Amino acid sequence: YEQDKTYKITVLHTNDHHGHFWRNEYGEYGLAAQKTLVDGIRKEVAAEGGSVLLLSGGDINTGVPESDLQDAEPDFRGMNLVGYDAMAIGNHEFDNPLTVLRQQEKWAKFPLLSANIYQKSTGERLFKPWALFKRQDLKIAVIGLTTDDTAKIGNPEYFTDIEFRKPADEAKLVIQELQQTEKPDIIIAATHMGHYDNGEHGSNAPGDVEMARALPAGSLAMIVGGHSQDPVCMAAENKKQVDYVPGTPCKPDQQNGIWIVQAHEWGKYVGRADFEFRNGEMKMVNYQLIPVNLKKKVTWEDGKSERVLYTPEIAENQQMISLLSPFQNKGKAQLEVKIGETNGRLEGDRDKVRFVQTNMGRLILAAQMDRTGADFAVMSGGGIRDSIEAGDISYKNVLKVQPFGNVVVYADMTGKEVIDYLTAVAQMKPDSGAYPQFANVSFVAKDGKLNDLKIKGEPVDPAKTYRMATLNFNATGGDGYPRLDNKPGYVNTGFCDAEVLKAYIQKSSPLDVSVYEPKGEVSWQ
Ligand SMILES: [Zn+2]
Ligand SMILES: [Zn+2]
Repeated sequence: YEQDKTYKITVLHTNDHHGHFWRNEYGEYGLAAQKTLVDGIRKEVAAEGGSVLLLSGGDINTGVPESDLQDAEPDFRGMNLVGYDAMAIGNHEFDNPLTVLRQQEKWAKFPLLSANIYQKSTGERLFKPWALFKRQDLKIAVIGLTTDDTAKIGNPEYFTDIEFRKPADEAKLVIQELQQTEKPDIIIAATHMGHYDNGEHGSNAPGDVEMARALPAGSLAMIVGGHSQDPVCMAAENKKQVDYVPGTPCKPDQQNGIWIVQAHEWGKYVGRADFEFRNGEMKMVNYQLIPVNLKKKVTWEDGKSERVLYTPEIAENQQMISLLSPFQNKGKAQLEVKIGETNGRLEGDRDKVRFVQTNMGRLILAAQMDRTGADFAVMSGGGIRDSIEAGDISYKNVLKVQPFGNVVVYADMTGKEVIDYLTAVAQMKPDSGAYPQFANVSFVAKDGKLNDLKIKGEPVDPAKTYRMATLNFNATGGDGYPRLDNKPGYVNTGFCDAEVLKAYIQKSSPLDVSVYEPKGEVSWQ
């Protein structure tokens, strides 16, 4: 670079896109509006003599039925048009076989990076560790890192000869390699690890904060995050804002001279970090999260509702609409499949699933027990994302109930472990995502103790073995649930939640909702 010259570099970033190539039903986000917003920033920055780098934190896959059944092709092709420069591989990039991810690398005109994923038998990386970019006369290196929880979280069949090494140890080696060979002026890490307040990861694998602390001071200009699905806006030192408002200022986190940013999810925001480079120094001038046609739900006293833009409308780029429309129609044609029927509504509403036992909880858990041969089951009410109306059931309806690509697991445990496990789970309160939905369990919860506890209408025998079904999420500590993944009787089946529910509905159709009707088997006080 030129000695003493001040350079302008804008880093644009998104993460956890999760199939949101199209605007939602309220006209929010979508890649068409993202394209207009990004095009306008490129033009403004170019007129100032600056540079733009557009990065993704990964998890493009899974989350919208139209996208899922097309293996995120519209998302990857849309990202080429927005003009993404690099992407970190996320854990949801492993929801599909490795061959599908290879085809996503063919569709993407930008590299999909991960330095820490290795073939066990050969000791070779499966992906490119980093990519290099020339911006003005500056050399910028982008490193990709994936959470080492991936194999633990996903389908085990996909990881037999694959290992996810500790991303922080891998980042140290990659930084040192780059400093010794390519000598970039700027190093950025695009990651899919998550942001945890003060590095308090809990049951999750260590994330961004912990990694930034372990690295040499300021060795990375920034960590472009993802995974945790949070707008990284600090309320105080080592504390992110709870319930961040779109359009408000966003103070990103800084740990050991390294900025840590995240742009929430679903293309809702484009994060913008404006930096100035001079003589090796990188200084952040401004940081913002730009809403992408986000709308506030406004409810009048007469009960009438409307959705209103927080900021002025971003027009949808027509070239993006022409690219995406055929995939939106193809996605719909693929979703036009009747998988079964129900004689009644299956209650999946938030104000029900997080408060009381519902027939949708019983249906999902019946599907999970049937696939695993389980005696009983439990799941977080927060894992039930929609209802199924009376009548015909489409694959789309099933995907809306279970949209996250969770995996079905089971654990064989003693009656004593069953007693201890259900006692801790019964402590989860209503009005929370952690509120438990049970199947084949009955008790009267009183003073943190379970009375008349039964499995399949029978008292729990401590010596007896019982199989419980749940999701990978809960089994690994999700929502503060007791860990099952470290128990000897644990088995991760690899089966997706939506596929298990779909197939069970198919073979049990027509559903008689009376069979799934909760009758106060579990109660508190
Ligand atoms: Zn993730
Ligand atoms: Zn995610």
